[PDB]
Amino acid sequence: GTTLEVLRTGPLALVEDLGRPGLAHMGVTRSGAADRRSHTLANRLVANPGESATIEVTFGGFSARVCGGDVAIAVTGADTDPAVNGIPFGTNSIHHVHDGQVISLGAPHSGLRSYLAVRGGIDVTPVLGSRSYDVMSAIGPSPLRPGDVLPVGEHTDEFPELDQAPVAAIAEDVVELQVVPGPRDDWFVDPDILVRTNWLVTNRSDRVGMRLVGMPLEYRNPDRQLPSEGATRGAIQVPPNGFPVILGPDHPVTGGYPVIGVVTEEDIDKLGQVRPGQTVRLHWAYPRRP
Amino acid sequence: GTTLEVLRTGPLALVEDLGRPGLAHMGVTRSGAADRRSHTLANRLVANPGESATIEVTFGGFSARVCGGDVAIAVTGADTDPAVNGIPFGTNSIHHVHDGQVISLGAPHSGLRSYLAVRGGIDVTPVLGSRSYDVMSAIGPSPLRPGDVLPVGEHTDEFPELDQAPVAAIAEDVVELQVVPGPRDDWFVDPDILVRTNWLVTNRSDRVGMRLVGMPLEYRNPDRQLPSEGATRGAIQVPPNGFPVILGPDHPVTGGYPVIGVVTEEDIDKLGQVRPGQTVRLHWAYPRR
Amino acid sequence: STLGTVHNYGDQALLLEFDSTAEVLAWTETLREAELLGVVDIVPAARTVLVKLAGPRYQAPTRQRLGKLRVRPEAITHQPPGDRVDVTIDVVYDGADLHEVASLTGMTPAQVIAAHTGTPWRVGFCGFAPGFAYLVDGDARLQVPRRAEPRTSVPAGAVALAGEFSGVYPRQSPGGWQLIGHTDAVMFDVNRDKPALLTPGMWVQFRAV
Amino acid sequence: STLGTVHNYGDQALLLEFDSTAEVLAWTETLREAELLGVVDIVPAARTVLVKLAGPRYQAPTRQRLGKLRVRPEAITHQPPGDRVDVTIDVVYDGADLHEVASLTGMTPAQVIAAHTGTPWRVGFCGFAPGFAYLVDGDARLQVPRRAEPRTSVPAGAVALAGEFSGVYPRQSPGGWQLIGHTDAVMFDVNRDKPALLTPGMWVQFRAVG
Ligand SMILES: [Cl-]
Repeated sequence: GTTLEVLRTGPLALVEDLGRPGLAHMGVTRSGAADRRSHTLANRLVANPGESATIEVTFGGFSARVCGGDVAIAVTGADTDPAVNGIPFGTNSIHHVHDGQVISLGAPHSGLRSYLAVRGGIDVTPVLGSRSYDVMSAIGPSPLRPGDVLPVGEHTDEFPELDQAPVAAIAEDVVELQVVPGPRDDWFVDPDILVRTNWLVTNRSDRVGMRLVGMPLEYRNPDRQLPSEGATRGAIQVPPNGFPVILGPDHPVTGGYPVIGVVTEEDIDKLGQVRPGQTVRLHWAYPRRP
Repeated sequence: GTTLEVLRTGPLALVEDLGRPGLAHMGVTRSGAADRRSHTLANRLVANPGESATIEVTFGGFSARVCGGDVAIAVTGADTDPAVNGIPFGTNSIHHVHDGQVISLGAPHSGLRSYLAVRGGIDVTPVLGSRSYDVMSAIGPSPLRPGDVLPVGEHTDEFPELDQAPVAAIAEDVVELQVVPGPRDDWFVDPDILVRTNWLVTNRSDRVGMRLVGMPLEYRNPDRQLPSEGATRGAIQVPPNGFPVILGPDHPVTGGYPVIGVVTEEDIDKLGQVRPGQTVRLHWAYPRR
Repeated sequence: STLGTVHNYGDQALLLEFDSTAEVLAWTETLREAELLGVVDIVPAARTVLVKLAGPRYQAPTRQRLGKLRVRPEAITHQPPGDRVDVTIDVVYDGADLHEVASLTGMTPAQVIAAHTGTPWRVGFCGFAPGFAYLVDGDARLQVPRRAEPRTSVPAGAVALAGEFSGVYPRQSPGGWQLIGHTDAVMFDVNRDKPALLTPGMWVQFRAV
Repeated sequence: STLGTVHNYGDQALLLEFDSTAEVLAWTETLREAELLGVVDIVPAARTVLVKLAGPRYQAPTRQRLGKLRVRPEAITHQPPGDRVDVTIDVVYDGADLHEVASLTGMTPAQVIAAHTGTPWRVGFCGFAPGFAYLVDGDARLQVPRRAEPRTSVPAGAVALAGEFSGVYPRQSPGGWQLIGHTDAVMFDVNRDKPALLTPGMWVQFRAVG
């Protein structure tokens, strides 16, 4: 049927969905969209089931041509001024694209990841029940390249274009995050450094984790090895160098670094919109105690 | 005549050229393209004189429609996979666009600034003899907006097109920069820390200065005031907080902060391609004494 | 017995602390069998169990339910019950570090192979890469430290040792473990009905070929 | 008189050091008159002159040419000839630091205004911002130190003092100078035939609004 031909990708264009939960027994991480709220919205706008895959675009710059029929699309997350044959259409809104037309996302100034949804979804072959690409293990559909032809799944042309809840703007400079203290905050000489430091986000940040730099967190016992433990996205690992890492959707199932704190659920999607060079400020969700 | 109608800009699209030099006597900085080599390259590819204005695009995402005739263009600097009506044509190559077609730059993964040149140049009105926009004093053609109509200057039709020397790829993470020590390296307790630190580039960086963060450089006399002195782009200022700032094209003519070192001419244009969150490593061009 | 320390791991997960891998594997079974509301995954590891929940609302109700759970002492096992193993892995003992392991353990290469093949191993936990299983409860004489510097490339099917663990590298990758041999068994295959050959709680027997 | 320290300022400029503004100004004219090959700009400042060059190739040859230069006058002027002042700037003396300047100079606010308006100033050099002129040769009694910490915002047209200088802030900006009043005169206008109101060498008279 209908396909999307990738003309240009930008820095990183991935097929993403809800991921592959419950697979730790085989060493497979959940993966999925880095900003779940934006991904879910893109799919709701085009009336897709919530399982449908979208294209997660990093720093904008993604272009695709429609072939074989008309499509309904939506772009959420970072505002890239999306256009169809040069005519802008607006982020967070359904847009009808005709056979032969070019969907083009620009470059955002605020935020990092945008989600392109298409009614019927990006119908690539699932891997371990998910169409999500896992950056670390390389499991799922390969990162998109120019020349790739993506199938659009089956759908009914008629659907209700429902009134959606307004979208909160993405933080342009300082990102404030709530952190549940622990479980290994006792490993650090002064764990409160975490919550009084202007942490800078580096260009080494990816879907495995966000790398922060600032005043290093020193260990009480620097040679102490933590037995490997299960991790989650939003967990703040502190490697021996003392520079915190906030785990992303592609984090490995287990890790060997002490976790000082874990970002609360409400603030986890904010991480998917933090650009390299931005400042992150952390705050305890509730006081820590021995 | 022929024009380019701006459809979309991306984070920041500015008209830039070689700047307005020689204006210190009126307190006006030179300004101009943050990456002079790429800017001059884009003009040479279209056989423009070096003085012709280009569009300096930040983080890509710039789109323009051609009206009133055909144009010869080139895109240099950060590789944004530029396209005409969605079809890519390649960075560092002359490309011919027809009346009604859309030139579109994508988003780079490496580098920050791209230069769109057009044969005849971006013929906006010069301000103090330059078509460069100065972000600090707001002197020059205003930052581009959707709806802006940019005139294409008059030009002859000289064919064939001259082949240019290949371009080295832009540093993807760690940028290594050569620095001439001084003149105020004596103001710092350990100036050598400058060349042993992984400096991180903040999102507060702009054409006025690149802001670096790391272990602060301490002053030997913290309350000492430096009388204002002439500055240049590539000069590394150390404000009282000890976080170095590498001055860009839009730095004011004079500054009050001690300069620990100045980036060499060979490496000054690399500064225009450093993205926020990247690592900058500095090295003495020759031994410090 | 009852649970020890139960940390809040953010607002939608719980990290249960244990003194041994055997306890981690017994409480994993107890938690799996409890079929707790809102549980997305149960992650056993060296000395802990991570219970991942569907949302913050499940945290307090799970903590309460967890307090009423009990593990039988019998379920905490260090040898296979009935000596019966789940899978047999055939290994060619031609590893690069076989002679080094011998020197470090105070054994001959013959004794190293015999110890590795003589005592079955339990898959404690998965980590590092899909299909990479950290094996425990094998011959304690084999305890050897990690390599000073990791190798750039270790082959796919490399049978190795580090600390109290044994493990099989699923694919070609960098690795710092002591290499004693190799297998032709497919550790991980995305198209296979059971993608990972080794699942936590399983008993493995190594066989020399 | 010969040059003092000549620093390499990167690989395409030279920073000349001087003990006084009078020497900076004398050397600026000497350099300006020498019309040296590859010189893009000559940037005088309080105690230095920055000579900007067209490329690294000009650095060592310019250093050599600089060594052959001799300060042309040695005899200078600090009074307007014919008593004709080039421009008169009208000032409302309502500055935030007027009372502080009075305390520091050992004068009353009335004497501060009278000293500022009583002796004409010469525009020595420009810097800081477009149209910002560093004024010299005014009443020496007005010599006051810079503020401990700079202000976040000083209004456009702010008439100020620091060290041996007086100056008018052309636009709203941060500033560490001592503020004595304000003017409605346009220091800088890009569309005016002479963009900057004050050019080096011009004589300025300040006049109190009232
Ligand atoms: Cl040169």
